[PDB]
Amino acid sequence: GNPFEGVQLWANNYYRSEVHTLAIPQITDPALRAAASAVAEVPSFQWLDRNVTVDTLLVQTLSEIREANQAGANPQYAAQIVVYDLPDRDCAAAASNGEWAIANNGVNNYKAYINRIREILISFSDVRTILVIEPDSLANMVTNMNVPKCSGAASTYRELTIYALKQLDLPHVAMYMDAGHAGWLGWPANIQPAAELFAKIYEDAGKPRAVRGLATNVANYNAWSVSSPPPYTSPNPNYDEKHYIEAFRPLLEARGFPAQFIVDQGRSGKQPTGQKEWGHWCNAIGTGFGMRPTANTGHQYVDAFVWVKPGGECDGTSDTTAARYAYHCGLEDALKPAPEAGQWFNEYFIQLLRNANPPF
Ligand SMILES: CO[C@H]1O[C@H](CO)[C@@H](S[C@@H]2O[C@H](CO)[C@@H](S[C@@H]3O[C@H](CO)[C@@H](S[C@@H]4O[C@H](CO)[C@@H](S[C@@H]5O[C@H](CO)[C@@H](O)[C@H](O)[C@H]5O)[C@H](O)[C@H]4O)[C@H](O)[C@H]3O)[C@H](O)[C@H]2O)[C@H](O)[C@H]1O
Ligand SMILES: *[C@@H]1O[C@H](CO)[C@@H](O)[C@H](O)[C@H]1NC(C)=O
Ligand SMILES: [Mg+2]
Repeated sequence: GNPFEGVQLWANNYYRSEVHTLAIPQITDPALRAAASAVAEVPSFQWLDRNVTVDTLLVQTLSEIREANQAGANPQYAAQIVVYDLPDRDCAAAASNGEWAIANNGVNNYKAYINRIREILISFSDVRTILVIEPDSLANMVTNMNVPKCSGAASTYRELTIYALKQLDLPHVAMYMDAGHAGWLGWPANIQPAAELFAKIYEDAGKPRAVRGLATNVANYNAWSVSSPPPYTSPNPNYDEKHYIEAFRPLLEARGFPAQFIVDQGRSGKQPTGQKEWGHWCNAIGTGFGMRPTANTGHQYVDAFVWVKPGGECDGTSDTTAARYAYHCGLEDALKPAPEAGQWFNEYFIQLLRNANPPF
């Protein structure tokens, strides 16, 4: 019952046109240009990380897929969407672009957001829809509760996650909850508390049919499988996503949640990366496009390799005067100068293209 089996993944026209209009005209290497045209067709997730995206991007994407499917696509296309707008978002981060706050009607705002997404998904029940639920949320409950904002947000994160899981439990949907990455939850000491947390949420949500499992490495750079531990991973024995997932799944399953995984590989092709520390997430140097999206993972715990963060779209500005500036985006191992989050960062795209593995 793998939701990635038996469908094509939609490659959206926003990314395609960023590559064709902004990137390709700047490439002076004939080989790099050809590879860019290929990357434009690789299907990546689209992000509902601001409320305004619900009645715009989500509707537009689902309408375009419906049209392609009604025109005879074989196999049918599926949508890939990230739900990312919890109140007090990113609780352990020094800076966040989240728009809502628990202290300022954020619970109600979030429930309304989920309710509206549900309405739209019900109207597009002919489009198989794969969701990643809330990057950078519950993984903080495992390791970052010492941060006062995380201790304060934890009960709300749990309650609103349960809400989302129940509300978005629709027959044509598959959901994967974010579960960090090997350098977050994969440390041996964190695996059991993570398993307890996620399995209990699954149980408390009533084990909804649509909850397929967990998503890892979202918008991060870890290898699926590398033969040598990158230096910034030491001394974690679970230094890639395969190690993490193989240690984590049995603990989850023993607690009633036989979670299947999807693994972001969109910026994982070059290993080791140029990260100086594993927690350096923003516009990291020394990275490349990784394994293309596929259901044919070879691994029974992994439904798919995916591209959740679309490589080339900026993670955050390096403009330190900007209100939304995050200090991680100004580190030595972040590519600079970088535009606002989500804006096209052509120099980053070209880095990823040059470093792609497998090559395009
Ligand atoms: C053992 O645990 C201890 O050590 C650990 C390190 O070994 C760390 S792990 C560490 O934790 C922290 C949190 O505590 C995070 S920081 C964090 O990381 C995220 C991953 O990149 C990002 S998500 C980010 O979000 C943006 C908004 O959506 C987007 S821009 C967005 O892009 C889309 C698509 O292009 C576009 O459509 C939109 O228009 C744009 O807005 C961006 O690309 C993303 O990167 C998040 O912001 C951030 O807070 C680390 O990742 C992690 O390694 C433990 O914490 C510690 O206890
Ligand atoms: C979120 O967007 C919806 C439309 O999709 C709008 O009705 C609602 O007011 C917005 N929420 C907030 C808190 O502004
Ligand atoms: Mg093996």
